[PDB]
Amino acid sequence: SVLTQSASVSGSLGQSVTISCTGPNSVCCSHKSISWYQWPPGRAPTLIIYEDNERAPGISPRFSGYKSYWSAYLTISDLRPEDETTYYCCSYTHNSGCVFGTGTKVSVLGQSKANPSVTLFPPSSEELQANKATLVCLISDFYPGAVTVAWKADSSPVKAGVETTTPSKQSNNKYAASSYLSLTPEQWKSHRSYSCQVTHEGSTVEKTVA
Amino acid sequence: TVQCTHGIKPVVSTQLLLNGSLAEEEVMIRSENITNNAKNILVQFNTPVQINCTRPNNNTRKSIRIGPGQAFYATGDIIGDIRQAHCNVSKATWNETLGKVVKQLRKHFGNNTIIRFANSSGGDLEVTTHSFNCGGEFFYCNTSGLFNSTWISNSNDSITLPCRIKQIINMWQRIGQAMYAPPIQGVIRCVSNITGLILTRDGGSTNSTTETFRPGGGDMRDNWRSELYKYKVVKIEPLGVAPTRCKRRVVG
Amino acid sequence: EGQLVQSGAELKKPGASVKISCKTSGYRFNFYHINWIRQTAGRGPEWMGWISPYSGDKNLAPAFQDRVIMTTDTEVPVTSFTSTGAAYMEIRNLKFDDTGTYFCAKGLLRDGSSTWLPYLWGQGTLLTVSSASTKGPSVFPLAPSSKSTSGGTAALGCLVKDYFPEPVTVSWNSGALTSGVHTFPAVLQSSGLYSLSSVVTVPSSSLGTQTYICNVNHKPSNTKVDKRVEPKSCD
Amino acid sequence: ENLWVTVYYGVPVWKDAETTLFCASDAKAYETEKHNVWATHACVPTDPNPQEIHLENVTEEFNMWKNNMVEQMHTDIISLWDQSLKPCVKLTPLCVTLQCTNVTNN
Amino acid sequence: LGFLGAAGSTMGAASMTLTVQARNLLSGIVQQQSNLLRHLLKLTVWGIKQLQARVLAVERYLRDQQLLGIWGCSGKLICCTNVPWNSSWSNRNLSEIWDNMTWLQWDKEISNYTQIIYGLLEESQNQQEKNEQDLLALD
Amino acid sequence: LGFLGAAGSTMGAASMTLTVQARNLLSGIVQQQSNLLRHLLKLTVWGIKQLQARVLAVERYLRDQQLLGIWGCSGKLICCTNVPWNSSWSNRNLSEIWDNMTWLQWDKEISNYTQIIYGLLEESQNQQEKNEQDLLALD
Ligand SMILES: *[C@@H]1O[C@H](CO)[C@@H](O[C@@H]2O[C@H](CO)[C@@H](O[C@@H]3O[C@H](CO[C@H]4O[C@H](CO)[C@@H](O)[C@H](O[C@H]5O[C@H](CO)[C@@H](O)[C@H](O)[C@@H]5O)[C@@H]4O)[C@@H](O)[C@H](O[C@H]4O[C@H](CO[C@H]5O[C@H](CO)[C@@H](O)[C@H](O)[C@@H]5O)[C@@H](O)[C@H](O)[C@@H]4O)[C@@H]3O)[C@H](O)[C@H]2NC(C)=O)[C@H](O)[C@H]1NC(C)=O
Ligand SMILES: *[C@@H]1O[C@H](CO)[C@@H](O[C@@H]2O[C@H](CO)[C@@H](O[C@@H]3O[C@H](CO[C@H]4O[C@H](CO[C@H]5O[C@H](CO)[C@@H](O)[C@H](O)[C@@H]5O)[C@@H](O)[C@H](O[C@H]5O[C@H](CO[C@H]6O[C@H](CO)[C@@H](O)[C@H](O)[C@@H]6O)[C@@H](O)[C@H](O)[C@@H]5O)[C@@H]4O)[C@@H](O)[C@H](O)[C@@H]3O)[C@H](O)[C@H]2NC(C)=O)[C@H](O)[C@H]1NC(C)=O
Ligand SMILES: *[C@@H]1O[C@H](CO)[C@@H](O[C@@H]2O[C@H](CO)[C@@H](O[C@@H]3O[C@H](CO[C@H]4O[C@H](CO[C@H]5O[C@H](CO)[C@@H](O)[C@H](O)[C@@H]5O)[C@@H](O)[C@H](O)[C@@H]4O)[C@@H](O)[C@H](O[C@H]4O[C@H](CO)[C@@H](O)[C@H](O)[C@@H]4O)[C@@H]3O)[C@H](O)[C@H]2NC(C)=O)[C@H](O)[C@H]1NC(C)=O
Ligand SMILES: *[C@@H]1O[C@H](CO)[C@@H](O[C@@H]2O[C@H](CO)[C@@H](O[C@@H]3O[C@H](CO[C@H]4O[C@H](CO)[C@@H](O)[C@H](O)[C@@H]4O)[C@@H](O)[C@H](O[C@H]4O[C@H](CO)[C@@H](O)[C@H](O)[C@@H]4O)[C@@H]3O)[C@H](O)[C@H]2NC(C)=O)[C@H](O)[C@H]1NC(C)=O
Ligand SMILES: *[C@@H]1O[C@H](CO)[C@@H](O[C@@H]2O[C@H](CO)[C@@H](O[C@@H]3O[C@H](CO[C@H]4O[C@H](CO)[C@@H](O)[C@H](O)[C@@H]4O)[C@@H](O)[C@H](O[C@H]4O[C@H](CO)[C@@H](O)[C@H](O)[C@@H]4O)[C@@H]3O)[C@H](O)[C@H]2NC(C)=O)[C@H](O)[C@H]1NC(C)=O
Ligand SMILES: *[C@@H]1O[C@H](CO)[C@@H](O[C@@H]2O[C@H](CO)[C@@H](O[C@@H]3O[C@H](CO[C@H]4O[C@H](CO[C@H]5O[C@H](CO)[C@@H](O)[C@H](O)[C@@H]5O)[C@@H](O)[C@H](O)[C@@H]4O)[C@@H](O)[C@H](O)[C@@H]3O)[C@H](O)[C@H]2NC(C)=O)[C@H](O)[C@H]1NC(C)=O
Ligand SMILES: *[C@@H]1O[C@H](CO)[C@@H](O[C@@H]2O[C@H](CO)[C@@H](O[C@@H]3O[C@H](CO[C@H]4O[C@H](CO[C@H]5O[C@H](CO)[C@@H](O)[C@H](O)[C@@H]5O)[C@@H](O)[C@H](O)[C@@H]4O)[C@@H](O)[C@H](O)[C@@H]3O)[C@H](O)[C@H]2NC(C)=O)[C@H](O)[C@H]1NC(C)=O
Ligand SMILES: *[C@@H]1O[C@H](CO)[C@@H](O[C@@H]2O[C@H](CO)[C@@H](O[C@@H]3O[C@H](CO)[C@@H](O)[C@H](O[C@H]4O[C@H](CO)[C@@H](O)[C@H](O)[C@@H]4O)[C@@H]3O)[C@H](O)[C@H]2NC(C)=O)[C@H](O)[C@H]1NC(C)=O
Ligand SMILES: *[C@@H]1O[C@H](CO)[C@@H](O[C@@H]2O[C@H](CO)[C@@H](O[C@@H]3O[C@H](CO)[C@@H](O)[C@H](O)[C@@H]3O)[C@H](O)[C@H]2NC(C)=O)[C@H](O)[C@H]1NC(C)=O
Ligand SMILES: *[C@@H]1O[C@H](CO)[C@@H](O[C@@H]2O[C@H](CO)[C@@H](O[C@@H]3O[C@H](CO)[C@@H](O)[C@H](O)[C@@H]3O)[C@H](O)[C@H]2NC(C)=O)[C@H](O)[C@H]1NC(C)=O
Ligand SMILES: *[C@@H]1O[C@H](CO)[C@@H](O)[C@H](O)[C@H]1NC(C)=O
Ligand SMILES: *[C@@H]1O[C@H](CO)[C@@H](O)[C@H](O)[C@H]1NC(C)=O
Repeated sequence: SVLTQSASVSGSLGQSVTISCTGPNSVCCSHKSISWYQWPPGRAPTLIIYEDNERAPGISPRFSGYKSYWSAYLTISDLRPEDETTYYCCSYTHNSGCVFGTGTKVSVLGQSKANPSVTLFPPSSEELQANKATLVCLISDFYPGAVTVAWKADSSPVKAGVETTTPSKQSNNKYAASSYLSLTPEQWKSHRSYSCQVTHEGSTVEKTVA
Repeated sequence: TVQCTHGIKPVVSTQLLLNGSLAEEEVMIRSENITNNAKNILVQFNTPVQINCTRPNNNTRKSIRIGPGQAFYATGDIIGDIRQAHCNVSKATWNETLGKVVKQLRKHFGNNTIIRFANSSGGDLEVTTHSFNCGGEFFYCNTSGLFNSTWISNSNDSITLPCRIKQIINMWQRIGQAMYAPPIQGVIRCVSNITGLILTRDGGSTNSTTETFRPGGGDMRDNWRSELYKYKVVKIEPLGVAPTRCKRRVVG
Repeated sequence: EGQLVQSGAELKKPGASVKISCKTSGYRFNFYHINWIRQTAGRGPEWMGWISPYSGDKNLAPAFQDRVIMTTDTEVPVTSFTSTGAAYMEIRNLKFDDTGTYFCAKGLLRDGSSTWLPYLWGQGTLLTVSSASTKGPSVFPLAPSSKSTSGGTAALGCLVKDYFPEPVTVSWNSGALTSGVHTFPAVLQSSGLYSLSSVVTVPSSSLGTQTYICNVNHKPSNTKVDKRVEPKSCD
Repeated sequence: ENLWVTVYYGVPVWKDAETTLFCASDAKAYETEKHNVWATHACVPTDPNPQEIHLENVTEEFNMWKNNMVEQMHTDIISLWDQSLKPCVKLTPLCVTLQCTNVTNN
Repeated sequence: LGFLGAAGSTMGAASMTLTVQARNLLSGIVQQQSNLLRHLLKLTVWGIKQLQARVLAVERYLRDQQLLGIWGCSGKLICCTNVPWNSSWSNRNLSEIWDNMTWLQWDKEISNYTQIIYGLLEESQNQQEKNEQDLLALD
Repeated sequence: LGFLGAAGSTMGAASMTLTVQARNLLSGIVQQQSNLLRHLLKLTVWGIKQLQARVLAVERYLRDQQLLGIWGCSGKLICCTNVPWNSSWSNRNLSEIWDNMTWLQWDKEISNYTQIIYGLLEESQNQQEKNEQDLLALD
């Protein structure tokens, strides 16, 4: 994409944040009108700004903007937690189509840190029939969205059963994630006890069951 | 939004319509409510059939005064052998028109099943026959000869219809005052397209095996509904108010 | 105002080609344009092309104007101001770079300053252009890992391991229970087999009289087996 | 934004209503044979040019059984028929005992 | 174009023409100056329907044209008013209505309080405005 | 307020409202769009009285509204004129009439030469004033 956005920007609650997008003369915004989009990854997107300053119907006046001789901008006022997602932009004329941007990672800081309700999950009686070892764990509402993967298999080091997978944004606008275990039933049954390691800066209250 | 409808002829007809309008697609079927066996059924063709009728009687005019200025016009003495009035229908042309309807009716009545046509069914002698006016004398033709065949599961001969004539009439079930149509002196011949139809019930067969539709032009207003299905009048309201960031001079 | 819903999950081999559909309702399908935009794994959503249901003039991007031809039929009116319609989009020759999520979205306005931009978006369709073959998933119960149930309410769920391709969701018997249940995102093993988990936030009380059957509906495999949780338990 | 109201005279909007219509037809019976029961001695002449506009984008709903143009049609013909019989010879004397016979059974 | 030619088009297009509707509103070729010209009783059913239709013709035209005169807009086809627009009527924005609703739809959106707008219309533009001469007519 | 609500109040009050009388002057709820809607001869005595009353309705409205058009006052409800007031009409003073006579009394005070005022009214405001463009319309 022959366009650049403001990449990663941060902001605090009850405050404002501004994101820039610009490009060269071919896709320039000197004359071409500009539109903006809200886009939760995977989820269905939402339009916010359609004709430069004018905001889409139903959209709160929380959003503003302006267009200059060389770039266009988006002003989000009174940051609430919902704003923490990805935003894009598209340039166009009346008869042409959209030319989308590259992406803008927005993080809303100043939030209260929530303690995740963590639970280990052991294998079932129907899982041993299949001879496939898998063990997971859950975390939710633990903002900021920072994670740490660690497992103990009978106090022995692990490098194959540890699967560091992608975190996801919860529907409650918080974060969530899960880790998985890929092993063979022989090395699996040779270790009967197991421990769960969740490095969450706070009090030493983590569930640990065999 | 035409200012004026098309050319509508007030064809006083019964059971079968004449000189009407037909859309281009295969025959149309209109019901206020299909499946309410009771409500009648209008039928628009795509191509009209030609039916010609003629009265062979040679009526002489006998004017006899009944008081001053007034003169009753009685049937005189007939000239020539007595011949019954008749209607010709191209049997070839009729068989296909009756077929296209059962094809359109297929998708509206129990899909593929048995569709029969019976003679009128009950009623009075003047409403169960194809009544109409022609040249001034009023014909009543036996329709039982047209609604007797039944097809289901996927120079030239010409049908003829017997017709009797009535001179005493009061139409639209109007019991107020009747009129005497004087006999038309000379020869009679009508040649009008037949474009529409009128059908009725199969009694009250609760679900079951098959469906039959017999003619019954019970009312006269449905005849014009065969000409007015596409029209509707509306009231223009030229006054509209809308907002815009525009105001006239400040003081005045 | 009317949910334009996209029918999808259709995915085939690279180069096979496929047609996607989007069912509309709740608006005059006649004169709003309908757009096609996708986001691939390498980010950067790319607009495909716009098309007008009236007249039929379309302008597709030059990067796809040689291999993508989209067409659309007419609509059946419901009222004077609403109608139901549908749009199609045909593509030819594809590779892994063409994998991603695809959206169809209604054109914003009925005017001349700006219409080509979308407004109301479809539910989206996940396309997989992977050379790997179709595999039915494997259902496994979720063990009763002890959790606080003060008030007589506790969470549970059912686990899914090793499936492919495309993700799917978890439902319940006869619906009813949709609020306050949380199934977790899919996972990609280093082996290439996907997996996922579900965790329900409803009163569990004591296991037995309540319903604990989790319902799963799926892909090429479809569904027939919906397993419950095994009874032996702690506390 | 200080949005002000503005008036527009001639707005294309309509609401379903049924008013009284009237007759139209050009040169028909005229001199050779007139006195038609329907067209009377004079109907307002139809314009030789018919005006039809293909209203675009519009999807108005029709109803042919609840339409009142057919009922206006019905009561017009009845009142039109009775007006064409009212001034003529009444045959009240025709009610006497009639002695009748067949004809040429032979 | 044509009579109601833009009835289905956007409100911006009906704003652009508009006269074609206003012109063909009072007189018609259909009326065609009555009389047969070219039995001697014109009491026929046709004459009754025609005359009662010619009356409601000007009765409906003058009922609406009387409204334009009490708003100071008699001489013109589109006049601006000094009545501010009240947000409770519609929440939509300037370019959101003129390019997305069409008039046919719009008349149904205001028909609830349309009479209330008419009441406020006589006041601000002609009850006060025509009165404001008192100070400015002569000092 | 109300129709003729200020008929008995001073002329200054009728000057203040005035529309309520002008509004309910052409159309009425009483007319109520005729027809029974919801025997087939509408030649009844009632239909004759109604239609002849609907005619004189607009016949009297247009006879007075034609007078407003030939005075340059068609678009507005109260317009000023360029005819000087002649003292032979009334000897009373500015605040003496508007606060002490009421309109009902006033119409009887001018009814003698009221037609003469109307004659001079067409002249100064529209016979000369509309003509004065000759020099000013273009030089
Ligand atoms: C009811 O039915 C009607 C049809 O009767 C439907 O009407 C359609 O509505 C759609 C809605 O989008 C229109 O779609 C586009 O309209 C664009 C209009 O742009 C004009 O206005 C903008 C500002 O509003 C201006 O900026 C444009 O350009 C101006 O400024 C330029 C400089 O930047 C100048 O150079 C220029 O001279 C001008 O001053 C412009 O004035 C239009 O651009 C777009 O065009 C696309 O389709 C075209 C189809 O044919 C159009 O163009 C050709 C010439 O190419 C003309 O001859 C035609 O008359 C027609 O205008 C195509 O040619 C172009 O290449 C583009 O692909 C779209 O047209 C439709 O125009 C409009 N219908 C018709 C008949 O075109 C209506 O939608 C429906 N119902 C409802 C309620 O929606
Ligand atoms: C609907 O109903 C109406 C009812 O009115 C029908 O209209 C009627 O039609 C019939 C048809 O038969 C007409 O009858 C005709 O009468 C005229 C006039 O009468 C003169 O001739 C009579 C002759 O006798 C008749 O009957 C004998 C019986 O054998 C026959 O042989 C004979 O041919 C006749 O048909 C005379 O009796 C009558 O008397 C006076 O003149 C006589 C003249 O000489 C006649 O009789 C002698 C014998 O005496 C014969 O030799 C000689 O040849 C001749 O016949 C005279 O002798 C006698 O003394 C008297 O002076 C009249 O002269 C006949 O000319 C016709 O032949 C026929 O009979 C009705 O008149 C007619 N109705 C009216 C209005 O009068 C109508 O037709 C029907 N609908 C249809 C289908 O149209
Ligand atoms: C239904 O019944 C009616 C009533 O009969 C039929 O009407 C008549 O039918 C006949 C036969 O079809 C027609 O043909 C012939 O018309 C000839 C002309 O007569 C008319 O013009 C005459 C002028 O002069 C002509 O006749 C004189 C002799 O008087 C000649 O010298 C001269 O050269 C002309 O030929 C008028 O004088 C006359 O009044 C007529 O206006 C008739 O001459 C001819 O008569 C023969 O047939 C008669 C029986 O019809 C018979 O009585 C005579 O003796 C003679 O043999 C014949 O009438 C008529 O034109 C026709 N009209 C009228 C008013 O009579 C009608 O045809 C029938 N429908 C059917 C199925 O045919
Ligand atoms: C039973 O049905 C058959 C078949 O339709 C009829 O035979 C047709 O009879 C019709 C009318 O009786 C004839 O129809 C028309 O004739 C027109 C005459 O030409 C011009 O001038 C007249 C008089 O001014 C105008 O009224 C007319 O509009 C024309 O300007 C043709 O020109 C017509 O053809 C085409 O144009 C018209 C214009 O709108 C269209 O409406 C037509 O659909 C068409 O496109 C038309 O042909 C016709 O000629 C006869 N033959 C055929 C095969 O149709 C029987 O008369 C009919 N019987 C009855 C009483 O119903
Ligand atoms: C004008 O034309 C009509 C129609 O032709 C005639 O009406 C017919 O008149 C004849 C004679 O009057 C009727 O025939 C009679 O039938 C009698 C028995 O009828 C019964 O059974 C028959 C069937 O077998 C049924 O149709 C009928 O309804 C009855 O149930 C016979 O008995 C008659 O013959 C002789 O004896 C009787 C009784 O004593 C006498 O009255 C007779 O005069 C005769 O001596 C006779 O055959 C016939 O039914 C009537 N209609 C029909 C169906 O044709 C008019 O009579 C005729 N008028 C003139 C003046 O010609
Ligand atoms: C202009 O403003 C007027 C109000 O002044 C609007 O009038 C409304 O018109 C609508 C439609 O004609 C009315 O809807 C009603 O529909 C009834 C059938 O279903 C209704 O009830 C169902 C269940 O009822 C319960 O809940 C409702 C909630 O209000 C209660 O009122 C009941 O008592 C029950 O507790 C609802 O699920 C359903 O949505 C319907 O409300 C029918 O029987 C009624 O005759 C009526 O048609 C509505 O009632 C009217 N207004 C009010 C507030 O009562 C008008 O639409 C406005 N027009 C525009 C276009 O602006
Ligand atoms: C508008 O202007 C017109 C004039 O153009 C005014 O018309 C006057 O109207 C009044 C009332 O209708 C007329 O009054 C008359 O009354 C008669 C009865 O008594 C009259 O006479 C009595 C004695 O008469 C003698 O003196 C008078 C004085 O003028 C002489 O005319 C007689 O010839 C006698 O010599 C008087 O005491 C008494 O006051 C009356 O005058 C009656 O019989 C008449 O038919 C008439 O109604 C008056 O005559 C009219 N004008 C003139 C000058 O004659 C009209 O009122 C003005 N309207 C307004 C409101 O401005
Ligand atoms: C519905 O239509 C069917 C035919 O599709 C019809 O059945 C046919 O009816 C006719 C007339 O009744 C029958 O024809 C008769 O056949 C008998 C022998 O079976 C002959 O004796 C008859 O001849 C006499 O009558 C003829 C006139 O009808 C005279 O022309 C002749 O000289 C004789 O006097 C006559 O030919 C025919 O057999 C049946 N069957 C078939 C298959 O044709 C049925 O009646 C119709 N129903 C109704 C109520 O319309
Ligand atoms: C059309 O766009 C205009 C703005 O150009 C919208 O008008 C403005 O709408 C916002 C909507 O939030 C109003 O904000 C207010 O926020 C407070 C927060 O407490 C809330 O209580 C109010 O109900 C309202 O939401 C803003 O005041 C308003 N401005 C004015 C005076 O018009 C308009 O709403 C948009 N139309 C729609 C709904 O699409
Ligand atoms: C109605 O009565 C009329 C006669 O008054 C019958 O009309 C005639 O029908 C025959 C059918 O073969 C026609 O024959 C052929 O017509 C074609 C043209 O269509 C012609 O090219 C052939 O040379 C041959 O004449 C005949 O023309 C036709 N006459 C006219 C002028 O219409 C008619 O058939 C009767 N209706 C029924 C039920 O058949
Ligand atoms: C609009 O007018 C209504 C009725 O007086 C009132 O309730 C509403 O608050 C007004 N809105 C504004 C602020 O224009
Ligand atoms: C008023 O006009 C009348 C009639 O022309 C005249 O007699 C009278 O003197 C005038 N008064 C003045 C000076 O305005």
